Amino acid sequence: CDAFVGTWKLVSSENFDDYMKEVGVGFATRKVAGMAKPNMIISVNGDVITIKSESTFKNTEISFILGQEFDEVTADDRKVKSTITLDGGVLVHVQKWDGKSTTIKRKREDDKLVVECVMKGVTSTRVYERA
Ligand SMILES: O=C(O)c1cccc2c3c(n(Cc4ccccc4C(F)(F)F)c12)CCCC3
Repeated sequence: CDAFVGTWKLVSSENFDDYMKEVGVGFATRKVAGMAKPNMIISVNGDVITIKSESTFKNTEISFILGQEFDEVTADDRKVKSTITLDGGVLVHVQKWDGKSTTIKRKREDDKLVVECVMKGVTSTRVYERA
């Protein structure tokens, strides 16, 4: 996938604190992550997609191949098993840990990058626009 290629800036966010709460993020990290306004910078070299999120709070980065499970340390220090695929133009990213799982979908919508984060019954939506 490449229509995702570019530098993206968070412009709106709903339910992110609830989402983080359900995932199990401690209060102190929620407070600083919630206020954060990260850049998500996505690139692709052949079959390796790289995604970087930068903020004063924390920078993270993952590089992966569609369909191949990899170990991820998250911004909230969970050690998860991640598997990201491309489904009908949507990048679906799944993280598995302690028998729990959360799904993060990234999709292009007009000129936005829309991110839907789901944990159990909570759904958070985050909108990023080209910088
Ligand atoms: O950037 C995001 O929008 C984002 C999207 C999906 C899940 C998460 C999680 C987090 N964030 C925010 C994030 C990710 C990576 C780096 C920086 C941040 C920041 F700054 F908190 F927004 C997410 C924080 C840890 C809980 C899981």
